[PDB]
Amino acid sequence: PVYVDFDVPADLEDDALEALEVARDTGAVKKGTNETTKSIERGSAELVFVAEDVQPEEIVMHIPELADEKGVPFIFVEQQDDLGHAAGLEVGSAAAAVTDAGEADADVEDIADKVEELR
Amino acid sequence: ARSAYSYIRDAWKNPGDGQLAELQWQRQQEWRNEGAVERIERPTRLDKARSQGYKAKQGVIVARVSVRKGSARKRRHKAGRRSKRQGVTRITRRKDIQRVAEERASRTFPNLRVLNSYSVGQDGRQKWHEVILIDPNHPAIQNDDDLSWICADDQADRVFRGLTGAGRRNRGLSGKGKGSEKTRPSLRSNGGKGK
Amino acid sequence: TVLHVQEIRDMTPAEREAELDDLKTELLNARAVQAAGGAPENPGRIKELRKAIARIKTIQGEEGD
Amino acid sequence: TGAGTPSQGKKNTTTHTKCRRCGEKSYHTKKKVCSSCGFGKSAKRRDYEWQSKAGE
Amino acid sequence: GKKSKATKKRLAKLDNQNSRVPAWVMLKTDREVQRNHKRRHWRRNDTDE
Amino acid sequence: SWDVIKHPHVTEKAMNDMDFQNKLQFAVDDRASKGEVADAVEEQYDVTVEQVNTQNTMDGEKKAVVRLSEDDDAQEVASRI
RNA sequence: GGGUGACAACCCCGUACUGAAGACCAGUACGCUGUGCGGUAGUGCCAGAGUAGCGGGGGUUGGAUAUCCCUCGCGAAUAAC
RNA sequence: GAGGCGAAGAACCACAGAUUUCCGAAUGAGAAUCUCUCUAACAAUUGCUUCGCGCAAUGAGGAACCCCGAGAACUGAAACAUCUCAGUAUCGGGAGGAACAGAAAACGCAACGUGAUGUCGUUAGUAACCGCGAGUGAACGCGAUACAGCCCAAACCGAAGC
Ligand SMILES: [Cl-]
Ligand SMILES: [Cl-]
Ligand SMILES: [Cl-]
Ligand SMILES: [Mg+2]
Ligand SMILES: [Mg+2]
Ligand SMILES: [Mg+2]
Ligand SMILES: [Mg+2]
Ligand SMILES: [Mg+2]
Ligand SMILES: [Mg+2]
Ligand SMILES: [Mg+2]
Ligand SMILES: [Mg+2]
Ligand SMILES: [Mg+2]
Ligand SMILES: [Mg+2]
Ligand SMILES: [Mg+2]
Ligand SMILES: [Mg+2]
Ligand SMILES: [Mg+2]
Ligand code: NA
Ligand code: NA
Ligand code: NA
Ligand code: NA
Ligand code: NA
Ligand code: NA
Ligand code: NA
Ligand code: NA
Ligand code: NA
Ligand code: NA
Ligand code: NA
Repeated sequence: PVYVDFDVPADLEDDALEALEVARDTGAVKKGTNETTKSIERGSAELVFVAEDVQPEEIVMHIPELADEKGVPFIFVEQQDDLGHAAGLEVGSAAAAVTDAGEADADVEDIADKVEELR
Repeated sequence: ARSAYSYIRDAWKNPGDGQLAELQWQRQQEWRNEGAVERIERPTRLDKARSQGYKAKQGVIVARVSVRKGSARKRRHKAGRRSKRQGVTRITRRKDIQRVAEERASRTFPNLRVLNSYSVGQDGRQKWHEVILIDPNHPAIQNDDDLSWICADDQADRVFRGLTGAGRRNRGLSGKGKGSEKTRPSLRSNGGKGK
Repeated sequence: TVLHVQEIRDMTPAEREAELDDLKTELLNARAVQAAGGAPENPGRIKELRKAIARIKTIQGEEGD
Repeated sequence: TGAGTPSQGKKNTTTHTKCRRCGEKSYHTKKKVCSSCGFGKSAKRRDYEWQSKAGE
Repeated sequence: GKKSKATKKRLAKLDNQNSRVPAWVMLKTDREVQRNHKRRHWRRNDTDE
Repeated sequence: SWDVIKHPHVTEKAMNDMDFQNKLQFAVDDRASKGEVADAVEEQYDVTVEQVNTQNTMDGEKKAVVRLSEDDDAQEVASRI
């Protein structure tokens, strides 16, 4: 919420989470804030996911600004438990990155395009 | 490359700047309405906690403790004293606020032992610390090669004997050289002159 | 006559109980005779009634009665 | 009225009684506190270093 | 006053403690045991009840 | 683990209660109620108990005064034991 | 050394010698199983913050401008440090 | 005094077991050692948790010793205030058979040197403090005792785990 500057409509979040599941199976994903952070810094991140229910906010709050200076686009998801499940985990995940979008690569670019429009 | 953890660390170098400042200003509002000792499900500073031995695992517990700021809450002499001993206002306790916080947490959790603690900031009237405690009786701890030392009988009530990290620093044990003549091996064996 | 420990072990669990009851009864009657005072056939008997009772209860516990 | 013998006549009040915990007749039945062992005040037993000479 | 059952037991015991050393105990001990030192009078002494 | 009946209380007052009132007197465990005394007396002596009166005495024991039904004869019951 | 109706190596217990057990040393030492130590070159990838440090007020110390500690305020660098 | 036990090996001693009332940290609740009830209670705090007191923990004691806090005054200075008595007495909290300390952001006989810690002997009433009065008072080193060195956090891995 201090790190959240724009609102994502449920439909967008649905499409992004869907894209994430397919990118999981047909492509590469990083789960967890440390691995996500690494991929932004290493440049291998295509799309970055960040949950809004993260307590404390410290875990994830560096991500937007970091992603911005690495040119990596990012999207907000409401509950970390969905983000973790979408990424293939029994537990939640505060952040995730798509490294290889796989078959969802067309959809990823479009979701990126939709979010830049949310500014 | 930088760990994500390094970002939490870096934020906390300046608690009155940037996003963290906003965070604190919001959070403290809730903290001031909370009790003396509050068990929290996750550490506010994850880097510091892991640095201090915290693991996300059964039998590891974190609690945030509020303690009043400033000097000794001290009653004035009720009988004869030489002038040197008549003070009230400027007298300060020999245990730092952090150790007070650690003792209050440990008392709240009589079965648990204090591993370590760290500062989460302060308002004008009080300071908050988060204290990591460990269940010495839980087999997830008893089998952890990194934490199982704390299960030994001689580690019972470690905080109250000054065996904690804040305990040891506050006892003047930091230096191995000059200045430590009256602290090591203990304040008491040196006749209470260490501080 | 003295009740030995092998004889107590040779008893069935129900024989020990019935022997326990009998021994209590003799004791009760001995303490009744005493309360009349009421000289006994021998005072050495009440003492032995107590140890026999103790023995049986010990064996009952040992055997799992 | 004299504070001596004449005032001794009014003392029919029971205070200190045999204590359940230590057995001393120190249990003050009005305070519910034992003055000898601390029962009713303290879970720990009442004890003081001044009860003996300092060096023993 | 009004005694409780426990108080009553304690008073009962103190009365029992007021017995003499039995004659036969003096014979058994060759008179090494004669006086009862805990001997208590209701008037002259004071109980803890 | 304690028994109810300790022993008959045998004194002159007890004899008068036995002869004239059809009552038996016992030293009983001070933890025992009147009902428990009535029962125990019935089970041991094979009689019928009409009434039990109790007293905690200055000997430190409980004394029970147990009146027997007319079908029972106290002096007879007492003479057995 | 003691006992025994009075000064006892030889009257009795014991005492020297030799031997046995338990406890502590110690779940230690030795032994063993698994693991794998280390070196060169390249690489600013990592290395613990209200900290180090400074100021106000106190306590403490032999610690003196150079002890250790508390309290209020301020406050770094990143091993090329 | 009476009476009993023991060759069915008693007494007695060692080890192991059984029994072990009530109060007592005292824990279902109350109570000067007793009582009450839904035969029902780990009370209270807390960890895990099949979220059920299901599995566990704490409480209190102990001759002093040990560690962490609070901390006088008589007295000495021939008065007395800093100083001294003294971080003593006493108080609060807590561990163990010992405790605490402990593998250098050390030392600084300055070195081409020493090499975790404690303790003992010495260094030395030396350096240092102090109405520079009275008093106070180390350390490095050395000779000994005993010796023992290691694990994380992070980087890089990323569920390979408990
Ligand atoms: Cl938060
Ligand atoms: Cl503790
Ligand atoms: Cl050297
Ligand atoms: Mg304890
Ligand atoms: Mg020591
Ligand atoms: Mg007066
Ligand atoms: Mg008394
Ligand atoms: Mg009488
Ligand atoms: Mg009545
Ligand atoms: Mg001083
Ligand atoms: Mg109770
Ligand atoms: Mg003077
Ligand atoms: Mg003076
Ligand atoms: Mg002078
Ligand atoms: Mg001094
Ligand atoms: Mg030095
Ligand atoms: Na505790
Ligand atoms: Na000091
Ligand atoms: Na009297
Ligand atoms: Na009787
Ligand atoms: Na300061
Ligand atoms: Na016993
Ligand atoms: Na318990
Ligand atoms: Na439970
Ligand atoms: Na003088
Ligand atoms: Na004077
Ligand atoms: Na001075």
